[PDB]
Amino acid sequence: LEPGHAADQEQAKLIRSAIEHTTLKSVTIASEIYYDPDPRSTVIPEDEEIIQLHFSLLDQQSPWLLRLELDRAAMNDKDLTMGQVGERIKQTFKNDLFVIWSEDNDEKLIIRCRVVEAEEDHMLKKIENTMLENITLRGVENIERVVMMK
Amino acid sequence: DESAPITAEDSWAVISAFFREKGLVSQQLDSFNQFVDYTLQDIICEDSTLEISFGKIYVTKPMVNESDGVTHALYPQEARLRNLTYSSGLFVDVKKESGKVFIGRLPIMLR
Amino acid sequence: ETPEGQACGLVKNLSLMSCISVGTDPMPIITFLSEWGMEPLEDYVPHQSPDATRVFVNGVWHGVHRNPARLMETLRTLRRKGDINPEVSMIRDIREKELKIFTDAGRVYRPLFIVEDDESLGHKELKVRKGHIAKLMATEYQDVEEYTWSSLLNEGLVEYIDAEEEESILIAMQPEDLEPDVDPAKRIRVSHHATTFTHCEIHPSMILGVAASIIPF
Amino acid sequence: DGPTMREITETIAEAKKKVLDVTKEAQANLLTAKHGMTLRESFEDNVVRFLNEARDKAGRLAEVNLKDLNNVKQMVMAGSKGSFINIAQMSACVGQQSVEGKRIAFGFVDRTLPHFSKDDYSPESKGFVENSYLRGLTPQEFFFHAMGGREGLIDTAVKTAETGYIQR
Amino acid sequence: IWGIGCNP
Amino acid sequence: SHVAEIRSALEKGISTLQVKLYGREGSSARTIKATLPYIKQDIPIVIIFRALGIIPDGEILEHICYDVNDWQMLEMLKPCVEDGFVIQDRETALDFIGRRGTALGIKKEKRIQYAKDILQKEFLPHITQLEGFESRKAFFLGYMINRLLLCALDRKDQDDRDHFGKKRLDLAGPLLAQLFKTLFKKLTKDIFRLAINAKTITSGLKYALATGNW
Amino acid sequence: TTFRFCRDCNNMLYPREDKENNRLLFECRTCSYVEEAGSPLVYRHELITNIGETAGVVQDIGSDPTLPRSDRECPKCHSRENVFFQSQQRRKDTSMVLFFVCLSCSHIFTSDQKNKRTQFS
Ligand SMILES: [Zn+2]
Ligand SMILES: [Zn+2]
Repeated sequence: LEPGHAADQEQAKLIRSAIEHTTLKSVTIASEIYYDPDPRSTVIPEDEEIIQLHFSLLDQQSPWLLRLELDRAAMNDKDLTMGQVGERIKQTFKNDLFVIWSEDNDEKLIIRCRVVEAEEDHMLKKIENTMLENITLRGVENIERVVMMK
Repeated sequence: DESAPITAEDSWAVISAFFREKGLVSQQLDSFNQFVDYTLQDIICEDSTLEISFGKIYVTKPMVNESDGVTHALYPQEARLRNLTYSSGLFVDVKKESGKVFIGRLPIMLR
Repeated sequence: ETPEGQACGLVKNLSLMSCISVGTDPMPIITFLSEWGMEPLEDYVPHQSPDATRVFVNGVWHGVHRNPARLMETLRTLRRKGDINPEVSMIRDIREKELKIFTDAGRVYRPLFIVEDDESLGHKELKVRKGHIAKLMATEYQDVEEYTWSSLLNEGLVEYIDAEEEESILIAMQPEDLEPDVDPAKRIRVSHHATTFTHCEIHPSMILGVAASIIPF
Repeated sequence: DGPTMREITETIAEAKKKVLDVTKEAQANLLTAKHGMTLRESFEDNVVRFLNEARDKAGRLAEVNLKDLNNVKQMVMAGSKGSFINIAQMSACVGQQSVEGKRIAFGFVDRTLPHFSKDDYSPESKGFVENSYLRGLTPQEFFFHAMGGREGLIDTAVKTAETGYIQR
Repeated sequence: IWGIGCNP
Repeated sequence: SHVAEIRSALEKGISTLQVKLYGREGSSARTIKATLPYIKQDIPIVIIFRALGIIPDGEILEHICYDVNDWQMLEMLKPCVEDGFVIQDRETALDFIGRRGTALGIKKEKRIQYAKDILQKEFLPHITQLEGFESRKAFFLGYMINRLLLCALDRKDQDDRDHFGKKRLDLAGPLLAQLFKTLFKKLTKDIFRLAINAKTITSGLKYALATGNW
Repeated sequence: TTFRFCRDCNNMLYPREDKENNRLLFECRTCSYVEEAGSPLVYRHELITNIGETAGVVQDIGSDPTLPRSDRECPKCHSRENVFFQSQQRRKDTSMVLFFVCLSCSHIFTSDQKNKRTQFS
């Protein structure tokens, strides 16, 4: 660690999280696909609060919903917020995935996404997989685990 | 008593019983005895053919052929010293001398 | 006992009391199994009979059975009597819902003391008792009925166990572990005990092959 | 003289208690994992350190009791053969057997031998040898000590000649 | 034969 | 990612079978295909059931997944169902197999016939080699799939190849039976041409024992 | 999480959608059979899973000699006759928690004090 720190165990902790590679797979409890046709207006009671909101109207989009549920414990342990994870998914599919998420002071951690006839859930179970396996949230590409020592 | 739990000492009587019955090389004896008594016949029923059909097999006790000669029984000591094979002959009742036929010699495992 | 160089752990030696299955025709058993409630596999509707035990012989799934407990009782009794060949391995894996039988050659097994309650008495005891030992000691002494190793098998006293069946039993090391200060010079032992023992070792020194049987201590 | 014996026996009984207390802990689901280690991994780690430091301090207890006229201790002091470890296995405690760097594996389904119940991670079960060569091993400790035994033999047999080949 | 990170 | 293997032998009384999970976790459509002897493709397990006369998705999954409530295993199978979707009956299933063991000149009749023969005699022969025993093999192959899956779903350990319960030590007897069988197969071969050569047997039995050569 | 089959074919049903009413149907692809969905959940993948943790809890669990037995009071009938086992998942990532089975009553309980389950597996 940079000369002049090295004793600061918490700065070590930070550097650890910045280096250790973590994907969505590392932080996700479960993934589900729902038919949830009214944008708008969810079927999931628990998500009405998060749908509230927006709240916008700023100035589409299938009935199928991919919904991930993230573990707060593994989130903290990797210095990850909702906005960080959210913004990371978002700038992977940029304008062809609609993505929102429950907030950091929200009780459950929840990401919702829709592809912006058929097919199509799957194409979507693929997106699901492209998500868990291949998005990098924090850290460096080969670095699987990082232990601190003194 | 009778009856009457066993002490650890008593193990060895059980063990002597085991070895008195089986000795030290029973997996050799047993395996080969199985082969001769049942497996050998089994192989010969798993054929015929066509009609020629093989029936019952007999295995003779160990014999040497020849010189000579002059087929006579063979004891292990003699087989060992004289560089022979301790074998017995095989014979099969066949369907259309009298009335088996000699098909070869089987090396016999001792005891 | 194993050679020191290349052959290490590849050449092995059998321990003093192991033997090797020689093979027995499985058909009487398969036959018995159906008499005893083994529903054939052309009957098995799983969604409709889920708690059923899968019954396997020599690797064949012959069918399914709704109360294996009773079947296993009888199967055990039959082998302990000599009606099934003692050489035959029979394993019930309860949690796994599988009952597996082996009648083929080349399975390596060893004998152990059977343990039952008793009766009686009672707690659980070995089925060998001093009266059996006497008959052995007295058939030994002569050199009257022969009381031989075979008598012990036939009277359900001792039983052959292969590595597979060994998966489903609990074995006491000393017969003394089947009952209810410490001398400083003794080595420390750990029991628990136990109350659930099905078998007991004849003598632990029996895990050794021929060579090592010669080393003192 | 044990004295020393009483103390060594008690030293081990102590480590069986720290290992028991960590089992109860981890079975309640109270043990916390560290970072980048499983529960089970970090459980094993604690158990192996307790067991090792018990062995260690039991061997130390024996070496202090050896007196100047003690012949083994004289070889040692002179430097002519052998070591702490030697004295310690002989007089105190053989200690933990290990194949592939872990404690004895469940080669039977969830047990190391059929004399144990399933899911038993006690020292006895996984090959801590408690007894010294002096007191002699129990059959279980005997077998596990053979397991550890073989692992070393195999590795000796793999250099002869893996090394006569490097040197060339 | 001694302990983990010593001998087998 | 995983294989379930049987080397089915006969008493008597050879032919290995492999059930393969074409997968790797975090790969799309993990299908299961089986390797049958003589067929030059792995066959989607669903086509095999349909070859054995088990036709509806419902009954095939029944043979494999014995708990109705196990949606997890069930879901590992959808790609298998989609994998054999083009084949909707026993004749089609047989041709599909048949074509993969048969040169392009060969007539439909005989194609099918080839696949029936393979399934009767070459597939799971330790169960049977005869005539109308298709329910037994279907359930057995279902059983293997179950076992493949319970492993892929981290519910059982992969099998331990060093478990002694699953070894066999061959001895004087069985060793001599394999020679004797071969050596009786000459002479028995031969004679299709007094006038029995007794030396066929004596020599080979003695050769193998003199040199240690099996 | 639950599977439906054709009434006629006993083949798998696949999710279609009624567009202009916005509801979920399952159709057969072997005939023209259709039905409404009993639930919008089409699919679910559990990265961190409990299923199979208690596999093997069968009527005859107690006549199993290889299983450890204890004294913990059954939280239902208060009987002190149980067997217990650790978790039957075969993951590295598992806890070391104990599952008990009440031999008098069949009830499954845990030593897990951070317990967020109700029913098991
Ligand atoms: Zn339909
Ligand atoms: Zn209860």
